[PDB]
Amino acid sequence: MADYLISGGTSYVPDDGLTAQQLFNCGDGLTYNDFLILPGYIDFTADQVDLTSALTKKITLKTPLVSSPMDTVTEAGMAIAMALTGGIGFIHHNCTPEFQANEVRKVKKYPLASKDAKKQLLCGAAIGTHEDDKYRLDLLAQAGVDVVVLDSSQGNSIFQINMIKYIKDKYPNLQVIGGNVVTAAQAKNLIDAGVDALRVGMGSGSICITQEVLACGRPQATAVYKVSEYARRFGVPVIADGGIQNVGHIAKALALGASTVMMGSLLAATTEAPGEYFFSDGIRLKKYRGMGSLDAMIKVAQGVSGAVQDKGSIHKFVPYLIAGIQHSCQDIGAKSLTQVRAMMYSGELKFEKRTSSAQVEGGVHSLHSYEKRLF
Amino acid sequence: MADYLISGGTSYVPDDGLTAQQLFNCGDGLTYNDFLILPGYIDFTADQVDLTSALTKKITLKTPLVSSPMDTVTEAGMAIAMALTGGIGFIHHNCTPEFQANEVRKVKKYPLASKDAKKQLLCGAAIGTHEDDKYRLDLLAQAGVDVVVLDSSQGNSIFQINMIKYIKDKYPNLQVIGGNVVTAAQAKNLIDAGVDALRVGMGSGSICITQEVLACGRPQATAVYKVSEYARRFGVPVIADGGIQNVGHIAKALALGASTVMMGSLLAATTEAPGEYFFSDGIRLKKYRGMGSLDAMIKVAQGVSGAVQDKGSIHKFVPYLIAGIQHSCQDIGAKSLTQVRAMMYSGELKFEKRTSSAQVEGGVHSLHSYEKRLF
Amino acid sequence: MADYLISGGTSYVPDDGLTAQQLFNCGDGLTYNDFLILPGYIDFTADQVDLTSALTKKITLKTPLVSSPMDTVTEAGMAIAMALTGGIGFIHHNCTPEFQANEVRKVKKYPLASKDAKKQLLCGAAIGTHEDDKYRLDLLAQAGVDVVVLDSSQGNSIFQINMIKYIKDKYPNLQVIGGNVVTAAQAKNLIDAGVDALRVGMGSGSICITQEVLACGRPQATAVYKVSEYARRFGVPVIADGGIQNVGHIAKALALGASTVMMGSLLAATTEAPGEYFFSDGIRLKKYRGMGSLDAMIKVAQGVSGAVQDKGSIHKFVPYLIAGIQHSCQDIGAKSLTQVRAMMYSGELKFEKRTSSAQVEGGVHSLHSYEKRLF
Amino acid sequence: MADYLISGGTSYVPDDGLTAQQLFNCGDGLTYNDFLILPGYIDFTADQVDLTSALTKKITLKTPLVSSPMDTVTEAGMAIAMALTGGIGFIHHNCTPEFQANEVRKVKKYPLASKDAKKQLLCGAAIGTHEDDKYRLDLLAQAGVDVVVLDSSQGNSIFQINMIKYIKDKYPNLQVIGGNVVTAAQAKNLIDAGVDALRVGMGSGSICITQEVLACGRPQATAVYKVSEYARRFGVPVIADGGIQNVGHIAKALALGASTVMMGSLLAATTEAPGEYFFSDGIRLKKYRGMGSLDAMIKVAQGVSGAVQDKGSIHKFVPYLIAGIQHSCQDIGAKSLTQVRAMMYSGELKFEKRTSSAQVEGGVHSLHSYEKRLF
Ligand SMILES: NC(=O)c1ccc[n+]([C@@H]2O[C@H](COP(=O)([O-])OP(=O)(O)OC[C@H]3O[C@@H](n4cnc5c(N)ncnc54)[C@H](O)[C@@H]3O)[C@@H](O)[C@H]2O)c1
Ligand SMILES: NC(=O)c1ccc[n+]([C@@H]2O[C@H](COP(=O)([O-])OP(=O)(O)OC[C@H]3O[C@@H](n4cnc5c(N)ncnc54)[C@H](O)[C@@H]3O)[C@@H](O)[C@H]2O)c1
Ligand SMILES: NC(=O)c1ccc[n+]([C@@H]2O[C@H](COP(=O)([O-])OP(=O)(O)OC[C@H]3O[C@@H](n4cnc5c(N)ncnc54)[C@H](O)[C@@H]3O)[C@@H](O)[C@H]2O)c1
Ligand SMILES: NC(=O)c1ccc[n+]([C@@H]2O[C@H](COP(=O)([O-])OP(=O)(O)OC[C@H]3O[C@@H](n4cnc5c(N)ncnc54)[C@H](O)[C@@H]3O)[C@@H](O)[C@H]2O)c1
Ligand SMILES: O=c1[nH]cnc2c1ncn2[C@@H]1O[C@H](COP(=O)(O)O)[C@@H](O)[C@H]1O
Ligand SMILES: O=c1[nH]cnc2c1ncn2[C@@H]1O[C@H](COP(=O)(O)O)[C@@H](O)[C@H]1O
Ligand SMILES: O=c1[nH]cnc2c1ncn2[C@@H]1O[C@H](COP(=O)(O)O)[C@@H](O)[C@H]1O
Ligand SMILES: O=c1[nH]cnc2c1ncn2[C@@H]1O[C@H](COP(=O)(O)O)[C@@H](O)[C@H]1O
Repeated sequence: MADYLISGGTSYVPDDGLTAQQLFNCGDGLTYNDFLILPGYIDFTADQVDLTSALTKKITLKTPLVSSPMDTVTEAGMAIAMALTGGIGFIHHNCTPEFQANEVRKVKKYPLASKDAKKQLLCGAAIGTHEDDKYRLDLLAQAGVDVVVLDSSQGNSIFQINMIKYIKDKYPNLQVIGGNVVTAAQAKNLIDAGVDALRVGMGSGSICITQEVLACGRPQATAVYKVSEYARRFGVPVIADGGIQNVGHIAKALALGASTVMMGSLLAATTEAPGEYFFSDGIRLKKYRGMGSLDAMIKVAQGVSGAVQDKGSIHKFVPYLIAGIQHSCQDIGAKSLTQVRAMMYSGELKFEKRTSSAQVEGGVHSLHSYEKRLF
Repeated sequence: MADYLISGGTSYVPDDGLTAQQLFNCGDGLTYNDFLILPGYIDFTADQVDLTSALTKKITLKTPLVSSPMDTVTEAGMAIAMALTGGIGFIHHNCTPEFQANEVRKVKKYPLASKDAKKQLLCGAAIGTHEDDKYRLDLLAQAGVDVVVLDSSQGNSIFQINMIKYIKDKYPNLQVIGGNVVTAAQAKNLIDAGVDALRVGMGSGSICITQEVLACGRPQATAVYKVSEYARRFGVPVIADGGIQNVGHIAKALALGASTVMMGSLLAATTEAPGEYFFSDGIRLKKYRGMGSLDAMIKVAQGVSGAVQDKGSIHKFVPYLIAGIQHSCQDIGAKSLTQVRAMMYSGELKFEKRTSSAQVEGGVHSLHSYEKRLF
Repeated sequence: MADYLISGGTSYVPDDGLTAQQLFNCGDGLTYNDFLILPGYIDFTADQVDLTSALTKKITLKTPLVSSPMDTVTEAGMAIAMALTGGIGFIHHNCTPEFQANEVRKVKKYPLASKDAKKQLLCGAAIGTHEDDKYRLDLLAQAGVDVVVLDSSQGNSIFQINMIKYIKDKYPNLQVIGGNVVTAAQAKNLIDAGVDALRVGMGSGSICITQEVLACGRPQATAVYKVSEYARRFGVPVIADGGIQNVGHIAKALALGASTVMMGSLLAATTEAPGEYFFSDGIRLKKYRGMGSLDAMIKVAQGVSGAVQDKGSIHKFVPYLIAGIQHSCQDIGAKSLTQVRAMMYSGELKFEKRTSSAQVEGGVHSLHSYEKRLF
Repeated sequence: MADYLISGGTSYVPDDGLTAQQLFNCGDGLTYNDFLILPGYIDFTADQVDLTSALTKKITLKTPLVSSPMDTVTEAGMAIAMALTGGIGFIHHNCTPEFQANEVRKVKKYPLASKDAKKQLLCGAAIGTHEDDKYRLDLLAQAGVDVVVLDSSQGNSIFQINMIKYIKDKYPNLQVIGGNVVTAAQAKNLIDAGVDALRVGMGSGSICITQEVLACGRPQATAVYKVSEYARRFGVPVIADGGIQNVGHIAKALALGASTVMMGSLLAATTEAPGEYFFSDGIRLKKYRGMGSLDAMIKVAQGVSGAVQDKGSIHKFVPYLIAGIQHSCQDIGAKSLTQVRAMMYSGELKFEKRTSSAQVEGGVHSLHSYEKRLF
């Protein structure tokens, strides 16, 4: 019959909205708040959405959530909690090598939990690009680390490329994550060096002043899309880092091509985060600082020291983030994050820009007073 | 003579401004505050403007105003007042089925008043898409409801399409309104299911945080235009829902293709609205909350609970909205809302964008102090 | 009901094709063969199409056809035949003033026939812009001429403007046609001088070499549209002159805003045209030359002398042109030429460009041999 | 009064057509036949147009016409005739140095005639860029040459720049013309070398096959405009060379920014041109060949050898070219070539493109047979 012979199973489907390709080809510098994802078709419940994601070329997680390698975010307690919730944590390196190795050992000696072949909790750690980081690399490797991230603001350098090749020659079994990068040109040199994943973001962090101090960086949404589009051609996953304020930001970063999301301030002031609580203005809060702030390190500061208010425990906050990601996937019409990215690259997923008035209308407005309770 | 033979009765009419088609084809996400309607020609007084409008394919109202189905906006008293003023009200469903049926019966047992063939006040009600909403549908039908709205944030789903077909097979006399939708693709599935009208808006409500929590939605002006343009091809009217803050917003929604306008916060803190008044900061106010807030309903909140200040009675506020709609129609040069939409689709009505500086100049500015009294 | 209240009587009407405004705003130089008129809706027979048209501000004709003022096209016999068929003829001026006055007197003393208040056939004549043309103007005025055309290749000059004001001061009853012009800038000076119509075309004539000799002119379709759009603002009709090869060209010139069409070679080699027939190559033909050729007049030639083959009598050829114009109007969906121009300016009439391959496909192609017979 | 105070003496002047800047910024490669010049306003007779033009920074001619330095175009007889008519001729160099010096001396020993301070006829000559051209330069300088052209297909070279500096150091009184160039980048190096004029054109000659053989060159109209726009910034005049087939081409080259026009085939087969006449096909003709053809000079030919038909004497042909240039200036509305270029750069002069159908309509068409006589 003609109902099938004209075009097999493909209904008319009216054209409305922009594809990611034409949204990010306007040359404008877009942030997460500058656009939205148009709704699709629903034929499943939100509990049937799969959040399985690739951290690297051969490391798979149950959820796309990762903890940032900072001295006010990730130590053994945070790493254990993130591994148990189905994600992972990267331990910071501004301590001594012996201390970081002991923290990794505490994580390895401990339903959706991320584990290895030996049934131990997965753990990651950060290192620098100086010659003394090779002794630190050896201690982290003997402690049983599974994945390592080369931590830098600008990762397209001779020092990082030399470090990547040294690790690949000495430890062929270790997964190496390069970064930070914000352009396809920077991503090419690191993929050719032999990295297993990429870290994306420059100046987008809540405690980062790099864009005002050094005049270098890029808006986070366009950087994630551009780097992910290039890295997809070689099977290399992208970690979206910096600028996440709510679960809607996480859903946007994943829909633009990222495979996992790394967060700082969102996980700051939680029970498992390093440092103790203190009171001010009648409310509880905890310290949060940038690794490039003068406190954390002739010297030019690229970060600030501050505080965020109490958030509870990650064993109660991560399941809320999971439920929000699944509800966002159900609204757009995809049964998994893999399907979301597949329909994004095929042009089936649609987007729309927002003006300043559109953002004002989208947020809470025109009320005398209100309470904003998330869960 | 040549004054008529060159072009019959069509004067030169200088070309200035943009048509709705070219305003909403720029791909930008426009809100009501982002544009204006250019003035036309006046040959009648504002008292001669007709506001007759279609709620559905076969339900007509004297005015285009509707009350939102919320537990802080519409119960029997609000529905009676809106029906008497020439509009209609949709009773909320977060109560028990027996209670909602009794509230509809109060409205049915009570110059521009919206009435049926039996001369009783018109009344509407909302239902969900779960299998137990069928017993609620039966009680609402026996109570004498005239029109029913399937209440959901994203209405392009298997559950809503199944519910629409069940209602059409069982109650061929009942009018069914689908929604919420913001794209022509979503509107097509519901029009093919057999709906009688569409509800448009997603994340534009004053108490809505859906765009920030789930990253899904669309700016209200472009969504209303795009859905109305598609729904006009099948004789299906559009109800504009969310983001109405003043009578200028109502006039813009009607001029972009909507046939009726739904409002929750504009009618909140009125005498007929549910809940009692209370004092704070030396002024009177009433509670107003989103149906997706934690108070109104593992759980992800999509709304907030708050309060708005006193507004008086709708028997004095609705005639003010009517007078403002008529004055706006006289300024643009149309004798009825039907004529406004006809000249909008023909390209005769013209529009212009506003920059941020244009919005600042358009509002009250450069005064030490002032009093803004509407009526 | 909603079928009328959404938009009164205006059906959806799918958008396809370009309006004249957007076709002639591309900046490209378009000729009649570069575009087509898209078909419309038919609710009448071709015999019900009215071809009434304005020659000037107060002279109306039954058909839009006019004879060019050339010594191989228009004398008393051609003027009588065009007047009897419902059009008009302009007598050439390269003869002596006494001869042209006698030729006008023959026309004045001779169903759709174009006549004056005294029931005599309407007649027109051409003059130059030199001081001796004032004595010629007086003889033509005493002979009873009704309309006069100032014949020049470039009519935006001090000499033509002085002549127009002299005629208006001396003969307030005489109609004056200015030209030739191809731009709105040239048209403004002549409309402000006080002309009653405009003549449009420069270098588009079949016997014209002005574009190759003087590098000045414009493609005929864009020139007619641009001049007619400006002249419409003052109630001044436009005569389309030069480049007409078939009835499809006549229909295009009228649809682009012209009120009448002037033709040379199309009416050449007819029985009523001046000069006798002669044989060559076994077929009959008649001489046709440009007024700027060396034969018709230190000296720079802007025209050529040649010949075209026999065409029969105009009493048999004009009714064929009338039937073709009416069939073209029926195909596009208009009951009169006035309606055609009214729907062209309103944007309801639609157009499409043609590539070189499109013109090859549109003409007769892929045959070994054929006979092309018009009527 | 308001008629002067609103905008002093500046009338409305409707905007229609393109400026040269926006015509040549489309990126398309345009030839003289691809566009036209729109008509302006006439307040003078064609006999009042001044054709005075600058050949170099300090050599002025009565007419803008120059003879090309070819062995079938310019020798003493042609140079004397062009000097007497108000232009100049450049003697070819494919002969011996002694012969070229004797031809220059014949010209120097002989109303609008181009002369020097000593009242002798102006004369020019061509040379190459090899070391042997320095002895030739000395002989030409002693013979009394006034201006010299460095003859090459591509003049942006180290050999030509060295030759220009040698001539400026040795003969500060001699005028030096560089070329050929078609881009502003090439023009900059020669203007910085110290040239007094530029020669523009590459592959546009009637006998030139450089574009098909070497794949290098540029369309002549865009090359003349682009080189003239840049050379105007330093007071350096441009000579337009190649592609001139009629007086309309001459008017276009002058209106696009050139100060003088150099022609080959247009002056070929004239009485004063070198070589004797011969008969073929029943008509008289003379040989014309490119300097890069195998006959005129391991070897790659860039020119062809052929013949063109008889043209009469230049003493009757140059006055025809002068009359045509003056008529073209009167049609566009300028009293001199200086005014034409001034209104071209100010945006007051307007242009329009031509499609292939527009060129077909602009030329002679739809005739059985005709004769095209120019004067
Ligand atoms: N946008 C961001 O992500 C961002 C920006 C700024 C800072 N930071 C944070 O601040 C910390 C510091 O960042 P960073 O980029 O300065 O780290 P880094 O180690 O790259 O900085 C040290 C500097 O020394 C140079 N250097 C590196 N290796 C070297 C070697 N082997 N020999 C000689 N010179 C060498 C580098 O050019 C670098 O600028 C990081 O831990 C990072 O988390 C982040
Ligand atoms: N933009 C908006 O208009 C908006 C957005 C969010 C919330 N709200 C308000 O909040 C309230 C809740 O909105 P909602 O969209 O969550 O309502 P809903 O009933 O659609 O939500 C329940 C969820 O369960 C699923 N579901 C629905 N029917 C089902 C069935 N038969 N079987 C299995 N699963 C089913 C749906 O996917 C839906 O997300 C509404 O009353 C609405 O007024 C409005
Ligand atoms: N595209 C065309 O329509 C076109 C082009 C060229 C020629 N022609 C035909 O050739 C004929 C000649 O055309 P034309 O434009 O040369 O006519 P014309 O009378 O304008 O030409 C005479 C020239 O003398 C000048 N002149 C005019 N009046 C003058 C006065 N009072 N004092 C001093 N100088 C004056 C004008 O500048 C004009 O160029 C026309 O009859 C026309 O039909 C037509
Ligand atoms: N578009 C044009 O105008 C064009 C194109 C091709 C040929 N022509 C004609 O053909 C003739 C030959 O043109 P041409 O450009 O080949 O002349 P030319 O003298 O530049 O050619 C000789 C070649 O030798 C090289 N050369 C030049 N001077 C040199 C030096 N001192 N030492 C070493 N090498 C040197 C150059 O690269 C050049 O390609 C010209 O007279 C010209 O009129 C014209
Ligand atoms: O000092 C700093 N300046 C700028 N960026 C930093 C600095 N320290 C850490 N970062 C980045 O900030 C991210 C955390 O950003 P957040 O989630 O917005 O709070 C980290 O993962 C790093 O990429
Ligand atoms: O909890 C919620 N979140 C988001 N939108 C909601 C929620 N509850 C109701 N809505 C919408 O908000 C509209 C009222 O918008 P308002 O008049 O601008 O305040 C209602 O008609 C619903 O479409
Ligand atoms: O010598 C001439 N050169 C250029 N155009 C001319 C000349 N003589 C007449 N014309 C124009 O040619 C038109 C006729 O063009 P045709 O209908 O294509 O044959 C006349 O009405 C004049 O506008
Ligand atoms: O052999 C050749 N090939 C290409 N161009 C040449 C050659 N010889 C001369 N030319 C150019 O041709 C111009 C003359 O072109 P014409 O006026 O179209 O015939 C000369 O002034 C040179 O710039």
